[PDB]
Amino acid sequence: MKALILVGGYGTRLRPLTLSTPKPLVDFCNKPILLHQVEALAAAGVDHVILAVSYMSQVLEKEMKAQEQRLGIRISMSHEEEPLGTAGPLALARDLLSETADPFFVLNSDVICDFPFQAMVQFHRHHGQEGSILVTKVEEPSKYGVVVCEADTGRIHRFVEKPQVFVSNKINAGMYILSPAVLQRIQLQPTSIEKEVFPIMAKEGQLYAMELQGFWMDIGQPKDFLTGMCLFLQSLRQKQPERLCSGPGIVGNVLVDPSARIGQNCSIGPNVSLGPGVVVEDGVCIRRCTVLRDARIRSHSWLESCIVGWRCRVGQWVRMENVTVLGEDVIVNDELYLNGASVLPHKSIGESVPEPRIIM
Amino acid sequence: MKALILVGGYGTRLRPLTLSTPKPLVDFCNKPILLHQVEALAAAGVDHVILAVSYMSQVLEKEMKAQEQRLGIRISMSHEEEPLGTAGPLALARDLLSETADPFFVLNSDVICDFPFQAMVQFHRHHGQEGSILVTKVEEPSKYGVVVCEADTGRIHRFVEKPQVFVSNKINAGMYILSPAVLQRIQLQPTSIEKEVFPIMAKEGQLYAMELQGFWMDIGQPKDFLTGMCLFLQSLRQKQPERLCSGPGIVGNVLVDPSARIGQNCSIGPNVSLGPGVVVEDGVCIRRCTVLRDARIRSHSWLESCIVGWRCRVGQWVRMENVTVLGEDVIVNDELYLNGASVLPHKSIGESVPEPRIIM
Ligand SMILES: Nc1nc2c(ncn2[C@@H]2O[C@H](COP(=O)(O)OP(=O)(O)OP(=O)(O)O)[C@@H](O)[C@H]2O)c(=O)[nH]1
Ligand SMILES: Nc1nc2c(ncn2[C@@H]2O[C@H](COP(=O)(O)OP(=O)(O)OP(=O)(O)O)[C@@H](O)[C@H]2O)c(=O)[nH]1
Repeated sequence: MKALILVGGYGTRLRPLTLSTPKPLVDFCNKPILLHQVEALAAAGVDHVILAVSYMSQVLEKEMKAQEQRLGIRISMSHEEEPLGTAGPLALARDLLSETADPFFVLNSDVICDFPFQAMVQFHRHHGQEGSILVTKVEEPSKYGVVVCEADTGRIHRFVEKPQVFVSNKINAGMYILSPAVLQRIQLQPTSIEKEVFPIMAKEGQLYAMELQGFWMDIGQPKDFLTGMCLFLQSLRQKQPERLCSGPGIVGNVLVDPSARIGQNCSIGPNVSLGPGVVVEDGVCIRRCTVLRDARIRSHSWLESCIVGWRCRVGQWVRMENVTVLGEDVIVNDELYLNGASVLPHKSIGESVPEPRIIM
Repeated sequence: MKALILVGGYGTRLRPLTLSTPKPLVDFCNKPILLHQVEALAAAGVDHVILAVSYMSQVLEKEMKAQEQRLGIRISMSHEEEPLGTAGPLALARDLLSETADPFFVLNSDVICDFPFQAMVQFHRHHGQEGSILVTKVEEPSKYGVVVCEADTGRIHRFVEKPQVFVSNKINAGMYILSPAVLQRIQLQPTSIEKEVFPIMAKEGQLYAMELQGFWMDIGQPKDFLTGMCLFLQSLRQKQPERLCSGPGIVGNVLVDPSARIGQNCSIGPNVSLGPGVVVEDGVCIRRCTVLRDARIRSHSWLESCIVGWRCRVGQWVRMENVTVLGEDVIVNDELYLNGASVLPHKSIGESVPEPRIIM
């Protein structure tokens, strides 16, 4: 089959990371998140995948040209000269997806999940109407689309309202299957796929809901990046324990790259993704973190629940907490305390930041 | 001579330490505040000194009758059953200071100086008046009893405890030479030596001032305690340089007891004094701190401008800054941040203290 991934949206949440590297190329547990999605639907059964790019096209082109030989399936690219919103990917590549009269996958690159291509296409061949949505049960995650649905019929009869969610407590999961009739029902005007035109399809009775099995997160925000990282690590523990690194100086679930080395007397705590070539000196407690590629953490430093970017150097006796995110190649001077700091790339922090504050 | 040290009682400023060990007995740079006074009195040529106790005379008097035979001067004691303040024990010891027609030292128990007893008494007999006090220059004279000192002789023109209008700049250094005729003047009823005795003294022209050389501080507060140990280690750098332990990984002036040990890869930063019997683990950075007797600081901690009392166990990856005083036998758990924490005796801390608070 075929698959469309919307991969050019500027990533304005998750900003100190996406100011350098695009949003799906951001390393998510020693892999870009787009590589997770295209590997899942490489092994699933769509043999030709389109991804539509409007933002930093050249390095996405770099790793996509290096990647479609590496998968075996085709990586076609819907390039544009102007951002066409959430739905314009369907309209610019309308000439390529309409050639077959079969439905297709519309994927979103911020989602991390366990993907049901299987149950997606069997459920979509069951329900007989046009549109099919994944939907996940939530408590606070409402920012998404509220869906009012019944039982197994799953025919959506009422739709999206963002706040004060008294009717549903389950929301959208950013992964749909759509037939070609909607694919040429909508303009090439810049518009959203889930605000303007999905409401028409919920009014029309085309829209169905499939409840996802568990482990859903979207990593649009860095807090949600870290929670999705912990969720991905405990769902990686059950399936294959063979990949999680073990040790006396480690705790729980950790994902260290083979390039990355850990110094002795370290207590690498639970839920830590250490990227390629990262260097941890002697006596570093790191919990709930994700250190990305080639970043150095010096000795006697404490790190909890914080994202270290690409090639950042963190000094000695540094304490980082409250989801502090460092951008690309940031230097933290010695004996400082960062609580809440979002540091834009190529900065050299000289004083301790004890409260959440963007440092640019 | 005779020497009268009014030793305070209840030690409310500098409270977490004095809740276990009285203020004359808390070790300031590895020996107690009274011990600096009485070794300088034994070097001064004072024949026997008397200290005017009112609170916790068990441990205090047992220490004085220990070192009475070590200094070689009779460390006599004025017990009180209720506190008489600052001019009451002048009148309780009326007979025990009225026996000789010789002047006597009246010393605050909390001032730490580079005392000039010879200068003070042999400045005193040059004018022979009823009282000759020590004065020092300071930047905020509204906290301390100011004087008006004239040119080349030093008659106290006026004396007010809190000026509030800015009369002048010199202040009470907390050391006096009093003549026995001022003894019988005031009564046993408790009052202040500064409000009434000295302000009627200055009306006559019997109070005098001797300008100090420098390095005056009264250690009432823990902030004044740490500023005073900074200045005392400076005086040791000027005068007796071998007393300070400097080595390879030592930064600045450090005064270590011989019984105290320090691990490798640690940085014992400037103006630090380690008391007796402490044990310092590997990977710490201790700057501007005092660590009192037998306390433990575990690995990879960062301590700055803090007081760690007797038998405390500061855990691993622990940050402490901003005049955080620990009382006797306080256990800090692993990876906690204490900014400003005054911690009551026999407490176990299990949460971070992000703002200056009292923990009880
Ligand atoms: N090619 C392209 N992709 C887009 C465009 N707008 C949104 N997308 C993609 O749509 C997917 C989901 O959109 P969003 O969740 O709103 O993410 P976003 O566009 O990065 O915006 P923010 O979350 O506000 O930072 C993301 O993978 C985006 O890359 C666009 O104009 N062109
Ligand atoms: N013997 C004795 N000396 C006292 C007593 N009260 C005050 N003093 C002395 O009076 C002088 C001024 O007192 P402070 O500077 O306030 O020190 P403190 O008595 O410890 O009291 P705080 O620091 O305010 O809690 C100091 O030298 C004390 O030593 C007392 O009740 N008995």
